[PDB]
Amino acid sequence: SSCPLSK
Amino acid sequence: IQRTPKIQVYSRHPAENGKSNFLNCYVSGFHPSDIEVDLLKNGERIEKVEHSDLSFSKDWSFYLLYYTEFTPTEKDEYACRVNHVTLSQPKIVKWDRDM
Amino acid sequence: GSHSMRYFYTSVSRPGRGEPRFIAVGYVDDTQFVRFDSDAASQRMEPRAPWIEQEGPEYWDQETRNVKAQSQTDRVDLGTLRGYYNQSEDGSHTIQIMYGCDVGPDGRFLRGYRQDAYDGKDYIALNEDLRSWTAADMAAQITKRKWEAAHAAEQQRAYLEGRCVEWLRRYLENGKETLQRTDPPKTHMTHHPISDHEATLRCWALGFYPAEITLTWQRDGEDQTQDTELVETRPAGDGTFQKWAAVVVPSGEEQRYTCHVQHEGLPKPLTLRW
Repeated sequence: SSCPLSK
Repeated sequence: IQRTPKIQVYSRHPAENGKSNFLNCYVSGFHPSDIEVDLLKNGERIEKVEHSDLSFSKDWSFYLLYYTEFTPTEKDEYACRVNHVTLSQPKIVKWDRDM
Repeated sequence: GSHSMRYFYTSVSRPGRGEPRFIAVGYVDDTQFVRFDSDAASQRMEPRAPWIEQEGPEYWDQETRNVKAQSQTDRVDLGTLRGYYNQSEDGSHTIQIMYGCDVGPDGRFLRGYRQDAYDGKDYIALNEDLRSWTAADMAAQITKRKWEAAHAAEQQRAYLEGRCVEWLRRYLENGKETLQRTDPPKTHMTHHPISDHEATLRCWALGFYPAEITLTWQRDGEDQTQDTELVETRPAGDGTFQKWAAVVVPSGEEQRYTCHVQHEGLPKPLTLRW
């Protein structure tokens, strides 16, 4: 799995 | 914007009275994810029913499989009860062994 | 042939009733292999295929960290998107995220994906070039600007072209018995009178893997597509799938009809005739 980013 | 479940009720293998099998209720094409699905044996809720983990299709609509071990018989009548915000009342869909 | 790895995240606000729920699943082609549920007791990413169980603790600990940080991220974003759309704090809403990669027969990178929805609708997507973003609306334009400034695309691209594809190859090799087997459909026909003059012909495909299949009915060699009832392809529950196609036929004229079955596991397409 991949790592988060904020909206 | 909401979408009402498509509902399929069926057995894992073609059904033979006296042979252990799985009763499946597959719900798909729905939004939102919040839903209750019960399997009924002669109008009565079967207590131990498992389900798949929540996933969704390329159109964002959710899908789930509810299932239980069962040994069908001539007289035992099975159905699937789907309770969703799009349905004014729970939809009961009954097991037809050729669908 | 070609293969995919896809992760699907769903986060749901429940106003008044505490923190949002976050669920995560991972798939390689049509086989699920992991899950995470923020409501469950383990608070761990869990195996759901036999072949992923051989990953050591450091794999599980990292994967659990990733989904937890995602669930937390989605928690903040659920609030932010309520702001952007001027929504009350009383409604339930939903963020969904799909990402992943495809590889070819030789194992090389084919493509990568990352797409986000809000309440069941397109919100923002990474373009096939892995460099730019498509916002569905005004709210998502704001997100897009944050992601441009933050260079989010570069970070996403590095994952999709690297780690995503490496682990997909690894899972394909470690699960090759199940992941690279094709299960052909087992076919038969059913037949039920509706009337003295009309009857259902139903063509069945069972126990096939992967899910992709085509079932078509033909009269005298001519496609019947408008008069075919088709059900969605459905899981049997054991890793394989099922589908059927039915036509209503004049009693006596069944021999004119042919069901045609196409699937990867079939050397040749099947023809069935009642």
